[PDB]
Amino acid sequence: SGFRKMAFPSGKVEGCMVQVTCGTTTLNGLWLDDVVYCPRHVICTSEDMLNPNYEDLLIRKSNHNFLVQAGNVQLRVIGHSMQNCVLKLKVDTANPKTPKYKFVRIQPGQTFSVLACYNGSPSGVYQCAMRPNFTIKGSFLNGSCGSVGFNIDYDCVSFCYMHHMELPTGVHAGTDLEGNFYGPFVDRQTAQAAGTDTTITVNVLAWLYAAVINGDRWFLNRFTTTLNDFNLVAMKYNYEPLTQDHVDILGPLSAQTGIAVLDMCASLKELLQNGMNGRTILGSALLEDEFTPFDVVRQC
Amino acid sequence: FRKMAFPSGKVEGCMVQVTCGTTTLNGLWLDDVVYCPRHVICTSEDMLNPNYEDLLIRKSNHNFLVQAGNVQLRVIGHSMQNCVLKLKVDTANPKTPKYKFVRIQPGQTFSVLACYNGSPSGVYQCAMRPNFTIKGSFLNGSCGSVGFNIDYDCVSFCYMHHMELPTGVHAGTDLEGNFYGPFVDRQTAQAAGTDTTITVNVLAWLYAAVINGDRWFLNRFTTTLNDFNLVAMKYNYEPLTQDHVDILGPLSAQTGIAVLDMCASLKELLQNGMNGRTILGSALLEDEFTPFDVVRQCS
Repeated sequence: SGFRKMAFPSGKVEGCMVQVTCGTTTLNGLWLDDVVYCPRHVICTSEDMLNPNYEDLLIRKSNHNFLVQAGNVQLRVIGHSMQNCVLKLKVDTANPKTPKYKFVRIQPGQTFSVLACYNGSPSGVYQCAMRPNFTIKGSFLNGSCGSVGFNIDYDCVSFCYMHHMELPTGVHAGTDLEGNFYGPFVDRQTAQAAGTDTTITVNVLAWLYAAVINGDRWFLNRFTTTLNDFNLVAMKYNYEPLTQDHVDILGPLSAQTGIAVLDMCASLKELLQNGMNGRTILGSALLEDEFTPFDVVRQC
Repeated sequence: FRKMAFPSGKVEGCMVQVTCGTTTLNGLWLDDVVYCPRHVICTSEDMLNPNYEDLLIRKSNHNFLVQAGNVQLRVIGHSMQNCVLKLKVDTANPKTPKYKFVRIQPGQTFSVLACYNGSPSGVYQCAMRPNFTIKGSFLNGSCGSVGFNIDYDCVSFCYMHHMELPTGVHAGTDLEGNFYGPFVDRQTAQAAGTDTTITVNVLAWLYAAVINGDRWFLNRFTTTLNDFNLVAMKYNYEPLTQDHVDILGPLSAQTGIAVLDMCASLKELLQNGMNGRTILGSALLEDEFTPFDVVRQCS
């Protein structure tokens, strides 16, 4: 058995992490080609954070107010711009370790690796999924702001997330690399409410299909259900509703197996009403919702 | 709370592919030596009952193909240290980091860079099980994958994957070829013993829940080591020692909760259960966070 959670190797991202210091505020930055991307609230003090006028604060700053440091080599800022909620610091030196890279914006349910960094120095890497309430549940102590999330496909690094804020319940919020926030959040110390976190239904079904492929089949039933009936029961257990698009994505797994999607949906309904009863599925005593269909399909 | 693995950059540059005949696996390139499992010289027929000493005197330096990406390294020498083959190559690895070879003990944690044909594919944090096995995602082609820890600039290599057991678990050696556990490198029926739960690691995780504010399991009672070790053994939990109490001492001062006071909470959670509740999000008690892991990820 076994579906352990693997994070992506982080070497290509480690050589892109820098330290940015504006005043007495220090966070992490992303050094690609000749630009350093960092959260724009690096220019704010704790008092400016409640009601920040970002345009008033930046007009008053000069290139020399920004200290960018890659290890011990200091970089020279020759220009600055603000794209949405990120600051773009143009430097005199290009990053020699720049990898092949893209910027992508992800949707809830999608997975990625996070390189947690403190003061320009990498400390750990973990795999996570964007929650349906646009939050991430990781370990981000004060100083991780600027840490990024990424996926590696054939030597191309796809940067999809940058950490900005810690929400009061312990969860985290951030933007894509273009500075657009994921969810309704803002970079102010206001009271912001994360919505209800729900279970990613399409991800549980893909993992249950992987269980059948690897032998575990004790949860299967002889029944089937319609989508409208399944969605009505799943709402009661805080499960995301299933759309026709989710059914079509699970198609390949329903062909390798003989179980139709609406048949797996009937089995999941029975698991929710009964429990696991001391038993385990692929080594897990809990239903896993952080494995996307794409990943299961590729690893059959 | 999340199980974070070490950054893998310093090890990614040392991964190579070793091919002898039809067998292709992963090797570790440090200075001018390539380390890899010695069963790379064995055919499927030889694996039944192998005489490695004889199978190697026949092999020559031209029977080994070592590839670092697109460059091909030239083997100019070979040797065996226990269950690891050491291939001397012509070029030194310019990405050799500050490194050391250490042997760890059951219950200790480390990160594994799972590789396939010399290509790094994934990284994960795991703990050496008390039965000397590791639960992991290795699949096939991952033989020679390495486990490591990072102390400042020094990478400590502590494990190399050799075999997969039919329980879905994996077995291996240290970098000096000394196996962890009663396994041998032959295709035979091999069985892992009763896996027990690492008690010192659960107590460290309970200290982290209190640091994080989850303090419901806390009780006014205290127990003694022998009193708890009875319930521990009955519930398949590793006996606790005085040294275990001394290592948790730091976390006992950041919290105010003493080890035997906290042991009375664990005893209640084993017999009574969570009475329908959650600690740090789980219904189960985690045992793959050492006391040192908790101190570094929190304090």
